[PDB]
Amino acid sequence: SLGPQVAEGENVFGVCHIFASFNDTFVHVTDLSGKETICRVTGGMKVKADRDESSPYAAMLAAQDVAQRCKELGITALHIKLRATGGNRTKTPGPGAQSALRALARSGMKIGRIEDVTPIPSDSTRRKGGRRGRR
RNA sequence: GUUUUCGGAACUGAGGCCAUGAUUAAGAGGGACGGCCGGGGGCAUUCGUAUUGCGCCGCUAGAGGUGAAAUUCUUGGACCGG
Repeated sequence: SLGPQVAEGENVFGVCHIFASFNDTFVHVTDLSGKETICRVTGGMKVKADRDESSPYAAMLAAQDVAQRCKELGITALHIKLRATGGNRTKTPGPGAQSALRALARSGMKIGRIEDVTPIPSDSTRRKGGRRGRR
């Protein structure tokens, strides 16, 4: 759990793919290449009920865990790349993604880039649902 | 008997003369011609993420889904990331 860079010299970069659906939120801290992930905590693994898994409360400690999980490695600065469900389905991020990065910015994680990596299509297939829709 | 002037019909030649014979170009149409215009058509071609699937790589206990749940997938490594 040792980083070769000195702490007061600069800040080591990381990246967390904040993915929030409308039933769960994923906080996935990976490396910059994205090929060597560090840890990935969800929103339903911190609440013992399917109700509050997309809730702001289940994601405001899910950053209090994954930041603690990455303080000892030498990492203090991250990128955040928002991504909703996307595809043919909805594109607005889940409600806890607001409270997700607000939790860790107060939990002690420095902030670098903020961007959107939603899977917006050129043109998807026929979206799930009847022609009359979810009536 | 006959041919005629004589009256009719019929054919043809040289003609003469006519004020010698054709309204207009529909704020109707057709066709041309011109520069263009357009998600008109047909054939061919080229692209785009997404979805899904498969292989590898990562790290994992849940993931999906729901007003709420469960059916379902999941240490046989799903989900999530490359």
